[PDB]
Amino acid sequence: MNLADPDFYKIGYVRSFRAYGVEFREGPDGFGVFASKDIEPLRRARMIMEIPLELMLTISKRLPWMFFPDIVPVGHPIFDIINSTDPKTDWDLRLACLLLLAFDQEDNFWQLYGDFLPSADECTSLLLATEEDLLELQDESLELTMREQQHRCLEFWEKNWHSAAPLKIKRLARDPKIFMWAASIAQTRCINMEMRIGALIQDANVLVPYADMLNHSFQPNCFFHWRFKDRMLEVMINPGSRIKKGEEMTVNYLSGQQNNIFMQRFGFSSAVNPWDAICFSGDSRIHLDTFLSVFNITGLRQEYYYNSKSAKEGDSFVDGAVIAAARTLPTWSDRDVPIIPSVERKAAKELQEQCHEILAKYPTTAKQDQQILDATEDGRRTLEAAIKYRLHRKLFIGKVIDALEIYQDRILF
Amino acid sequence: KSDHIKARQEVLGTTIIGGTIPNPEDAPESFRLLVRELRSLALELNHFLVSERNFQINRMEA
Amino acid sequence: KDVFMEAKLERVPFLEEQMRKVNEGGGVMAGDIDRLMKSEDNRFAFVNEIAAEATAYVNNNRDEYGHKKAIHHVLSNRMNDAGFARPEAYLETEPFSPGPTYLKE
Amino acid sequence: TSKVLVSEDGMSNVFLPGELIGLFRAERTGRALEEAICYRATLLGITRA
Amino acid sequence: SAAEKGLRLVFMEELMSKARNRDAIGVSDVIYDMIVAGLTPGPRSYHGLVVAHVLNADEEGAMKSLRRELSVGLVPLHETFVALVRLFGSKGRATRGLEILAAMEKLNYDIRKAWLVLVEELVRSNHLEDANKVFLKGAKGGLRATDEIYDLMIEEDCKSGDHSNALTIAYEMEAAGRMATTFHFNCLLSVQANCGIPEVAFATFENMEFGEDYMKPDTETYNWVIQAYTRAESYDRVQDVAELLGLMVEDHKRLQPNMRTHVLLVECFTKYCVIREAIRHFRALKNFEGGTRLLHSQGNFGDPLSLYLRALCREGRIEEL
Amino acid sequence: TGFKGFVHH
Repeated sequence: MNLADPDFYKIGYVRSFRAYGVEFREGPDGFGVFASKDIEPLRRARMIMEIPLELMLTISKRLPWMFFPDIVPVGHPIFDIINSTDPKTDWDLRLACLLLLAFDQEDNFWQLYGDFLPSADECTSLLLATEEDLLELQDESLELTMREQQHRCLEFWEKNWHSAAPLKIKRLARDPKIFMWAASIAQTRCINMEMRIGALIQDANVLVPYADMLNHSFQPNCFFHWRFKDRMLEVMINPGSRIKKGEEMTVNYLSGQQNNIFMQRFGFSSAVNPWDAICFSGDSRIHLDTFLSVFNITGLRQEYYYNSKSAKEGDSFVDGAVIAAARTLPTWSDRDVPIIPSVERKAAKELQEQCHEILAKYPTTAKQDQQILDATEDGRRTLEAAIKYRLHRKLFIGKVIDALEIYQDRILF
Repeated sequence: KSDHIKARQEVLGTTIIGGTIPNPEDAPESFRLLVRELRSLALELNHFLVSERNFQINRMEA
Repeated sequence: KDVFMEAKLERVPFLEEQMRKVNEGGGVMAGDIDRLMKSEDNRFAFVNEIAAEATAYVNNNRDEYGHKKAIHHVLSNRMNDAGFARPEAYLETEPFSPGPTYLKE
Repeated sequence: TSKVLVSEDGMSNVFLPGELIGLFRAERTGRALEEAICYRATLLGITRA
Repeated sequence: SAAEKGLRLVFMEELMSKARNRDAIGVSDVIYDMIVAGLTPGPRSYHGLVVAHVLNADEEGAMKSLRRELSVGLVPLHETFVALVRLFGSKGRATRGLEILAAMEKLNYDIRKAWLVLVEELVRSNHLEDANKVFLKGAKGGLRATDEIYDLMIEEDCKSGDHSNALTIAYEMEAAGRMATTFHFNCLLSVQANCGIPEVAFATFENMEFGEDYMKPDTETYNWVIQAYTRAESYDRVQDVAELLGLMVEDHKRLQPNMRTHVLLVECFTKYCVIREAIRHFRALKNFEGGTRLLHSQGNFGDPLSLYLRALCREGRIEEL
Repeated sequence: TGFKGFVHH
């Protein structure tokens, strides 16, 4: 939890970047943004991490491509590479080209900011993994997609770096493993936002230094805002949220979409995954207004709440898995005002026991079991991460089973 | 700070004591005089306040 | 690597006298108003919102305003939720005054 | 310059001739109606406009 | 231990069966079975008796069925309050629903789901005045509503002629993020067209013509504004109809005319003597399966079909007659 | 400022 080097805050601070109540750390992980002092509840929002527009890349999201911190010179033979790129499919390629360009042009800010970025030995994205490391993954659809995605970038490396390669275009990627680093960085640290520059409201994929260091947690407390006048990106502390003296401040990456097959693709792996579950089928149906009633979970699928003012600390068994498996399952409701039939032969027991049969303790392949967890071997920064994904999927399934059997046990108080 | 007969007194009152100054409703006496000598020439001048929620005419008295 | 790290960061001294003349000239309020309006799209809506909030302030706690200038109160309240100490209602004092009135130039 | 003047022999029933309807007023209805619209032009002065 | 809970589920399975047949004292005796052997009925068991009376449409029987819940001290279930508010809204209880709403305001329970079902149920019966009062009171504060409710009340209020209630909901809807689309404007224009004053619907139309992408005018929208202008009580109104047709003509790759557009244009162009302009349009109507029955409508509105037949004769056009 | 007017919910 040691703070970052003094050079980290500077170089960007000299270019009008102001951070008020935060201090980035240095300990081995994503650098991380942890606060200092206490803020106490507020009314609307507290602004933080004043980041100007000049320290960005912000390629446009639709034709034509424009870069408001102009990096590509007029007539430079790298706009032809971007303009020949397929739109709406691979936004991480032209972004990777922009990132590579912002490493050998001048004393650009990204020429210095590159050091703080994770290197090839670092990083967790699967685009930098190997064949047998991708095989070490209890998934075949994800394996197929990632094997294809490791291609489609080899292909878009020999089409523009093939033995002709003007020295401007060359010397940016002399081999197809640093281009993979740029592609992985673009995939991991791109954010799509709306940018009102002047009279122009546009949607763009942007790269933000000093803001990607904000780690992820599905229970977030940070907004991203774009000040229209002075062209500055700002993080905002949520209204009515107390902040401690060094705890994590997080901004969510994906919301309303998850399944742990796209979040994992975008880096690391899911931990609580409040929007993922495994299709059950196999049985008729379970009741709806009892799974959220035993744990006092609020309905309205788009917004699920736990109501911490529940009881005399009834349990410590609520997680993202509970809030996810509380809405992705049969959940018969019928007229929604039934007698709540306590027919444990049909409305309970065997049916979820059938789910216990459906989730027959990892019956699909069971390539490994309890032995895998905590093998105590860290290496390559991408191995032990696919193992981590396997661990977390197994943990999610196990905790879903545990929550289901707690629910089926406690239907009578 | 002009024509209102009934509003100068009330701003004086709410300014001696203190309150939130309320926006006026009736037109100043200049408009009343205007409608008065446009009546002397056998001409009308009627205000209306057709409501956006009921379409009910709310003709002001002048 | 870039040798301008401290040449552009050396602290300018003698700034203490160019910290005060801002404070009695109304410079702090003027430089706070624009920072509050730096994100607003339509300034008239911002002004109307400020006026309505000040009207509510006058209504709820009537028997305090007349000196505090509730518009200054709401401006200070909005500026005080993101750091920016901004003493209450931007009230000015007379620390050295064994007399009733300054000459004011 | 935003208003046309309905020239003579443009009676129809919507625009009496001599009227001074707007430019859009005339060009939108001419694309729909089929009578003798028959306006010409007015560069109205700063007083007459 | 296991036997105690093993015996508990024995009565539990048949306890709700006493609500299956809608029994009043049969469920009580089941509770009396465990009250004798010392088995505190878990609030779910306590709630099952409340369901028994509410399925019989027992107004005060269900209240007594719940009156003992606070006397014992057991906190009622979330489903417990949900069940009662459905009945009170279904029967038309105005203030009774709010009485429960105070309970979750003290029991650390959100009223959003209860107020949503209470509002929706009140519209499922013909308690339109009650529906607006409950929704407005709850949504005046911080209470986000599902988009389905917004569509229901805006259409329903405009169906019975409640523009004052509909407009307030639409204003309230836009406060909570949701942006009004052409569907909501179309509902409002239904009653603003039938208000006598033409320039109350045009102001709505100009809010859509120069609006955003989603709130662009539809083919139904032009019908309402055309209708609102052709039946004005005073002043010339034929030129403003010419504008609306011209704007509709120019924006044509997205808007296509329908039966009512030709019907209203036939009526409007015949009241004032633009007969030529009518005969043309009549033709279009000709190829619609509704015929002139809709153009005639009833005998009201001046009987436009009588106008077309009469006005054709008195002018000279007889072959088309 | 007389364009629309304030509402405040």
